[PDB]
Amino acid sequence: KPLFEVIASKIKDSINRDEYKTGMPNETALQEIYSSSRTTIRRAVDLLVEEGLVVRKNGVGLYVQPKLTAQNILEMTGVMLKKDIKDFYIRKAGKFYAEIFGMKENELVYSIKFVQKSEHGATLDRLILPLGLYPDLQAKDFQIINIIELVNSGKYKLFELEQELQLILAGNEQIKNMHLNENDPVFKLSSVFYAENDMPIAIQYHYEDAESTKYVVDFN
Amino acid sequence: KKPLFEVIASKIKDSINRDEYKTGMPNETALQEIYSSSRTTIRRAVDLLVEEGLVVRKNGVGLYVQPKLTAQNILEMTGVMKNLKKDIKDFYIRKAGKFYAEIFGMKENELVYSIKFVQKSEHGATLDRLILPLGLYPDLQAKDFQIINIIELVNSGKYKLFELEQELQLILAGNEQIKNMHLNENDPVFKLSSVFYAENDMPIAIQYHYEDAESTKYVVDFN
Repeated sequence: KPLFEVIASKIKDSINRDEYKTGMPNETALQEIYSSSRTTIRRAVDLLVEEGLVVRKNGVGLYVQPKLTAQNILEMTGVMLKKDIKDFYIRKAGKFYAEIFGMKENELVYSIKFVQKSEHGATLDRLILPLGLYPDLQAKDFQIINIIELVNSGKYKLFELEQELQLILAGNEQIKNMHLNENDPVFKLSSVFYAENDMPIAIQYHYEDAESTKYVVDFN
Repeated sequence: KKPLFEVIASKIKDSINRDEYKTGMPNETALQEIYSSSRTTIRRAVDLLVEEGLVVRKNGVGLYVQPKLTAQNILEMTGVMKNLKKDIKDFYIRKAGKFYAEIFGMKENELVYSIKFVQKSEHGATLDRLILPLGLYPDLQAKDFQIINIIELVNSGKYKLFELEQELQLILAGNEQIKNMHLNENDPVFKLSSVFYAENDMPIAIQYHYEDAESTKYVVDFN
C-alpha cells in the first residue's frame, strides 16, 4: 500500500479523535510530523479532500470539515417539530458569493442547510457564513435556534438586514426537502446581513410553500 | 367671549408649539393647578386638543403630545431636506387596539407609535408600517425615530433586539397600497410581516413591508 494512503489513514484518525479541530497542521507541518515528502503529503491531503474530510485554503493551509455527529447535532439544535440539519460543510465561495461578500471566489465559506416542520408544510433554509468572518466558531457553536444570534456571533456585530422576496417554481432542492412537486409555487425570502459600513457578513435563503386557498399562481 | 376651555386649549397649544411639551406633559390635574381652572374646564380643553390631533390621553395615566412632522424632524428622521430615499407619510400615537394588544401581550388601551413610510425601488414604490409600543420606547423624542436603519431603531428602546420572526404572504392591494404604491385594486402584493423580540419571548416591535408582486414570469389569480 502506497505511503500517501498510509499517511492519509493516520490523519483520518487524528480527525476522528478531534485532535484536529474545525474552527489543523498545515502541509509543511505534516511533512515534519510524518517525516515524509511534500509530494507524499500533497497526495495524502488530495485523498482526504476527495473523501470530504478536509479542505484547502488556497495558499494558506488546511481545514477539517465539520461533522454532524449526534453530539454536534444536539449542540446545534437541541434535538436527541424542530430544526433538522441536512448539510454543514466548508466550500469555496465561488463567483456568485464572492461578488455578494466582496471576497475572493477561492476563499472559504460555511454552508448550512436545514429543514423545519412548520404551519403549512416543511420549510427549507440555507445559510452562508464566510470562514474569515466567523473564525473562532467550532461546529458546536453553530447553533441554529436563533439565526440573529448566530449571525451576531462572529468577528463583527450585526448592524443591518437587507431582504428580497420572490415567488419561484419549486426546484430540486424544494421538491426533495419540502415534499413539493415540480413547479409548485414557493416563496423565496433572501436575507443579506450586514455589519456597519456596508460589509455583508452572512447570507440566508428561506423557502416556504406558497400554496393558498386564496389564489392560484400561474407561471408562464 | 371665547369660552374659557378654548382660551386654555390655546395656551396649551402655545406651549406645544414652543416645545415646552413634546413627544418623549403635565397631567390634567397639574393643568388644573397651572391654569387655576376646574376639572371640567381642563377636560374640555384637552378634548379640544385631542380632537385637533395635538395630544392623546393615556387611559387615566396622563397626557402625551403628538409628534410633529416638521421640516426639522423629517431632516432628523430621514436625513432629507425641504428619490431612492425614505418619505414619511404618518407618525402618530394611538391605542393599541385588540389586534396589536394581543400580539404584544399588552392592554388594548395602552399606546403605540405608528409610523408609515414609502420608498422608491426597482419594481416601484414600497410601503412600510412600523408599530412601537410607547412603554417600550419611553425616552425617544421625535428626532430619535430615525428610520435609515430599522434594526437600529428597533434596538433603540428599553430592550435589546434578540430575535426576528417573519411571515410571508401574497395579498390583494388595499387602499393603503393603492394610494401609496400607485397600484390598482386587487393588484397582487407581497406582504412581509416582521415581529421583533427581546429575550424571553417579548415582542418589542412590529413591521409590515409591502411590495408589488407583479412579474413577467407568473400571474396571480385571486379567488
